[PDB]
Amino acid sequence: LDKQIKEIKEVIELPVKHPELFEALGIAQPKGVLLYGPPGTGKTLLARAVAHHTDCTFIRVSGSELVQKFIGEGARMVRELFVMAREHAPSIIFMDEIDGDSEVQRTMLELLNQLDGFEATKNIKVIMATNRIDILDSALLRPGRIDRKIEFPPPNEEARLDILKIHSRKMNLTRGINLRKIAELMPGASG
Amino acid sequence: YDRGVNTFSPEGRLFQVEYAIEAIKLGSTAIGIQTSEGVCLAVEKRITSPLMEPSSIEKIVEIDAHIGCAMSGLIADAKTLIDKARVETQNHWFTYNETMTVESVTQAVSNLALQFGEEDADPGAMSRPFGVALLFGGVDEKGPQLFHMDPSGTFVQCDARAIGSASEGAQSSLQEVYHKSMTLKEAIKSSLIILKQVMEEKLNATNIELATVQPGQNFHMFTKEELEEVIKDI
Amino acid sequence: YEPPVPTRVGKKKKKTKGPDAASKLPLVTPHTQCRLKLLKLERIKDYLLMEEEFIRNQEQMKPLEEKQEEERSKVDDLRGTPMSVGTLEEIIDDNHAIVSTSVGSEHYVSILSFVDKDLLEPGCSVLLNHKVHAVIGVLMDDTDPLVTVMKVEKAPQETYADIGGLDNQIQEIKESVELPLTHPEYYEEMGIKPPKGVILYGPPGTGKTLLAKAVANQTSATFLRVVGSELIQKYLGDGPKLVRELFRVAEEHAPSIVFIDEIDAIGTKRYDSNSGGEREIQRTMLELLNQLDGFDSRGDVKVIMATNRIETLDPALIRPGRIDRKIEFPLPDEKTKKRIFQIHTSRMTLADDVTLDDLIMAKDDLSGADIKAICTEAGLMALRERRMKVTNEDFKKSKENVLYK
Amino acid sequence: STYSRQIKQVEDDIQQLLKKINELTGIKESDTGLAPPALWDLAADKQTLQSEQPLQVARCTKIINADSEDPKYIINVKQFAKFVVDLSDQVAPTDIEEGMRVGVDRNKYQIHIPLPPKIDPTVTMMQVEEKPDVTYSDVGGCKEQIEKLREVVETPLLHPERFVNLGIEPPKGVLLFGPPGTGKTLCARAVANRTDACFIRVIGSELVQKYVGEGARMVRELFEMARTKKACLIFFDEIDAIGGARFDDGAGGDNEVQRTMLELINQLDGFDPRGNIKVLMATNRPDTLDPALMRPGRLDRKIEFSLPDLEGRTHIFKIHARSMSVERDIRFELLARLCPNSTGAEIRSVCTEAGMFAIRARRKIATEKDFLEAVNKVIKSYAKFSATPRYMTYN
Ligand SMILES: Nc1ncnc2c1ncn2[C@@H]1O[C@H](COP(=O)(O)OP(=O)(O)OP(=O)(O)O)[C@@H](O)[C@H]1O
Ligand SMILES: Nc1ncnc2c1ncn2[C@@H]1O[C@H](COP(=O)(O)OP(=O)(O)OP(=O)(O)O)[C@@H](O)[C@H]1O
Ligand SMILES: Nc1ncnc2c1ncn2[C@@H]1O[C@H](COP(=O)(O)OP(=O)(O)O)[C@@H](O)[C@H]1O
Ligand SMILES: [Mg+2]
Ligand SMILES: [Mg+2]
Ligand SMILES: [Mg+2]
Repeated sequence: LDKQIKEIKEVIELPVKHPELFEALGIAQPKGVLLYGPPGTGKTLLARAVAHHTDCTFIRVSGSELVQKFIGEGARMVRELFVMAREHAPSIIFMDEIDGDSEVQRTMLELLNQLDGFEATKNIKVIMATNRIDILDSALLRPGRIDRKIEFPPPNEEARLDILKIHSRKMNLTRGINLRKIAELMPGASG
Repeated sequence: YDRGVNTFSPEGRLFQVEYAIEAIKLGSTAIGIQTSEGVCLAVEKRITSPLMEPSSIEKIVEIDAHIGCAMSGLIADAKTLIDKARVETQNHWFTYNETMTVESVTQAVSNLALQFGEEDADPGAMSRPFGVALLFGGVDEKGPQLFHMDPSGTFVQCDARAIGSASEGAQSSLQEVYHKSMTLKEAIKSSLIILKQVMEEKLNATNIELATVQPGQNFHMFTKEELEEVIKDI
Repeated sequence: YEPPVPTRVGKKKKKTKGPDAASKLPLVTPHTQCRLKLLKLERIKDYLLMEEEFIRNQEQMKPLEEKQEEERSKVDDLRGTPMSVGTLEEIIDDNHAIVSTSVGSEHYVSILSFVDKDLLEPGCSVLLNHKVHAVIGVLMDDTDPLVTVMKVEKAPQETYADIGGLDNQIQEIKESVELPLTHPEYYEEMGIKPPKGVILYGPPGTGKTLLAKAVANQTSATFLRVVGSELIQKYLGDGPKLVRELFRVAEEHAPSIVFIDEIDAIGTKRYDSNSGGEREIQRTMLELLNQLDGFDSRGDVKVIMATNRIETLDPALIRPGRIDRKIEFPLPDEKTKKRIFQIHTSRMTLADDVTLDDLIMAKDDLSGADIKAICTEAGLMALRERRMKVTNEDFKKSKENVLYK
Repeated sequence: STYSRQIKQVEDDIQQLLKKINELTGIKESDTGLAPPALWDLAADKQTLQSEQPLQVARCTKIINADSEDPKYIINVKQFAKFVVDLSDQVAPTDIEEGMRVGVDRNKYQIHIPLPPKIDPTVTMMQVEEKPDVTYSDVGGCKEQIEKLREVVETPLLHPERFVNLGIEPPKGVLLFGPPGTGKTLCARAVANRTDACFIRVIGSELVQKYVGEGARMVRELFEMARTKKACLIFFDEIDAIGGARFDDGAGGDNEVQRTMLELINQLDGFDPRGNIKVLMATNRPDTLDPALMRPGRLDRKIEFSLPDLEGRTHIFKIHARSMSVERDIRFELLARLCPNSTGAEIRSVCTEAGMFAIRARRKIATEKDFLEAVNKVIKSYAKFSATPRYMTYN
């Protein structure tokens, strides 16, 4: 996912670390990112990694009621979470659509509406993860809402080999494992 | 919607008939007066732009040499009724060698109203009532005669009837100024006076139509000079 | 036995909130530095001198027990410590009330004299003595987190100059949310109250929310922003409750502007978390109807609504009296498209080979959002190649990026 | 400018003087709910703190041996406990009844004072304390409707002697119905302004509650507190929120709201007499109301707020353009003729938009042309969004 790493870097790392680049370019800093791909392709993994490397607080918004007491005793609007996010800026608000209408995409719409021009504090980025991009609402697919859409296709033979090398490194492996052959033995596999 | 065209309200009203009756109140004001000297029909053209040609706004129609009609509301809907009146007339003349009674013409036009439906209807049958109100005025054996017809098919003879947007105030003024024994010139002047006080625009010989059906004489649409002759007073 | 009879009319607190209190000095006119203003100021000064001398004398021959600091210390002793926080359940009498502590146990206690009796209403948080539970004060309720959520603390940086082509729309919205506040004399002299409500409708990306941001930039009133989908709650009656509390907060911070953005999303979207189905949404809509134009008197609250699907709204919601003006935002024409491109590339460093005339017809149904996205993505492509000057190839890739795929 | 230095000198002196005064007198705190010190009766406060003991609120449950001279009272002290106590010497035995709230001491829990019944604070706030600023003179074209409403909701309260003498029982319920903007809530506000009895405004959406049976509880408490007054009026705005007709859709479709509506119906006309309460409901969807709610004895009068006729529209135009700086020859009759089926709200918007057109042209007087453009903009241009054509099928 080197291409995905670079794409998410240029949108989440640069505005936090170097807002002057976007100011000199005369363009608005990105505030919303979409990561779309089959489940298990590393969308949550890349979001957590980009939050970890930029020292941006990673907040996962699953909409679960169990955590509502931590968000706020009100719980009438999801934007009540922003008070926490502003307290930990730079922040990355992450929501993964497991897949009526989708509550994750509704939360996306509300957070993006707040972040458009009505949010004072900067460096508060927002990420979605979704399985498919053709199911997204027309409001979310409108230009200007999601500043960058990044695809996470299932790994090919070389990417599968890289994932295999990463994950087999945690194991007592006999020398001479032909991980390339095993990668060839898993067509159409996810991470 | 869920309702059909032939649906009765809990109060006994035909829904589409009442809704078509409500369409007349958006139409231009027409005033018909019947007197022993003849029938005078007047209507306001309601010109919406200086570029529009007033002569093309035909709201008083020659039904036959002895009968005219003034329409108010949806003028396009009135074309079918006018054509049926002008075809039904000259069919009485074809078979009986005589002009129709104004009452007979109005009754024949009335029979068209309510001839609408959704199911169990002919392919040429209408789908909605005629959102127009007609004022027939003519001369027959009973002398001059003025009849009013409304989208419910209810036609009734009237001494002086005002239809259209200003039907209420114009009818009140007609009741105030009408007496049975008055001349046709007085009727024309009174109708023009009532029209002038209800027009949105200013009354002139271009934005109104005046016609007369007198005994002996034929149906006559007033020209610009004749209109200016009577307008110059009031 | 006879029940006590209160002397205060009603059971609600005084409507006036946050006044000058005892500092309400008379308004001296004219403001010009003339001798008449000078004389009025001197008269106020002489009355203050007389008051000062009288109060000093009275406190001078008052007993040592009866002194301002001594009476404050006695008030503190009467209250004691700690001071429990209970709920004013009922005002039985002027100096007697039923209050419930945090443990759910109610007590018929006495309201002491130093309590601000005009701050007492049922449900208000009161401070009670720890031992005898007598009402010793009223707790100024802290701002609700939801109050913070609606209120726009910092004005958006988008101004009217950043909007291109919406001249008539800007004029119509200014006549309803800006001119009535800056120049009320026009409306007063004309004998009409300003247009009550405004709804901005049009295709997506046309600038409705941008115009709302511009209004929020140049407004002296409190700005509350609520998305329509935020009015859909997870529990029965919570939607109407949220609408009621939103307009209560709007009334508290008068003058205020309530921006119900994406109102149609309350009805066009169905979520399974909504316990009640379309019927609870209808009840929320009825509550919104009451808030927009209902029985309760409305203060200086202006309502702005935005939607890209106005055909799906209940017509009784946007009826005149509730929403007087329906401002349409059409897709930009060529002049407006050029203005938008110049607005969003004003801070850009364009190349000599880039022309906005070619980009003006990138798509027939081009909107302001599409143009801004084109510019932002072209700048992103320039950033990818470590460049500060955006080339025509960057814009070409931008068009195939945002508009297509 | 010659007085500016002395102006600032005396202004600073005044500010310092005000601060000095506030130093001796008071005006501070205001976050702990402290009244100004001029109202501090500290000696009386101490005497109250000592003499006036606190009283815990309990509920009497059963009176044992009420006939004899030693009646024992079982009280339920809220979340605290349950006790068997006796009345204090200062309370008559007939002043305490089973099921009523009492206030007892903390030592022996002897009943010390009978207490008013518990009422939800949300129900308490529903009663109107500031009357609206609308009179019957602000409603045009509704002469018959206003007369019928007044002779039910105002005349029996004002002059009851005209009804008792002839053995006449006036109607105790009015339903105002009509298309949106026709003046239902305007007439209700006029009633609340003119009324002298207790007026309670209830919005149907306020009767929708999260939990099961809570809406019926609010209705019960509303009619309980309405019965604690000699004469009372309850206004049910948008009664179609909870007044919908009962239905069985397999699932539990609107069961709780139907129970709330059933409780309201039982309060209106049930086994127990309603009392001197005269209810008033307004809705733009009267076709959805339950037949039992639309029945005489619950909604005796059904006043229709149909769209104004020509005379009514002219009257509304005169009402809303009364304070307008209009020209001398405004043909308000013509304007009323130009909007055949229009609500009073549309007429008010026409007046406001004519004023806005005049203001936009920097003119202090609105001409007839301005009113014509206002009619075009409101009646014609906005006719796409009109709620009228859809809602007269419902009425
Ligand atoms: N006419 C315009 N002039 C200048 N910029 C514009 C214009 N229209 C849109 N924009 C730009 O597009 C961005 C996004 O548009 P905006 O969110 O205001 O559209 P909207 O019509 O409210 O859309 P939605 O229906 O999706 O809520 C704005 O922040 C603004 O920068
Ligand atoms: N008959 C009337 N005379 C004068 N003004 C009227 C009349 N009817 C309506 N209005 C005006 O129009 C406004 C419409 O608001 P109102 O509360 O009367 O509507 P409503 O009938 O209760 O509507 P809804 O059914 O949507 O609740 C009123 O505030 C008033 O200014
Ligand atoms: N490209 C990848 N490289 C390495 N590990 C991966 C990759 N994709 C998925 N994984 C592993 O799969 C696990 C779950 O994947 P996750 O990121 O939750 O999938 P999704 O992208 O659908 O959220 C992670 O713990 C991660 O270690
Ligand atoms: Mg996943
Ligand atoms: Mg928007
Ligand atoms: Mg109403």
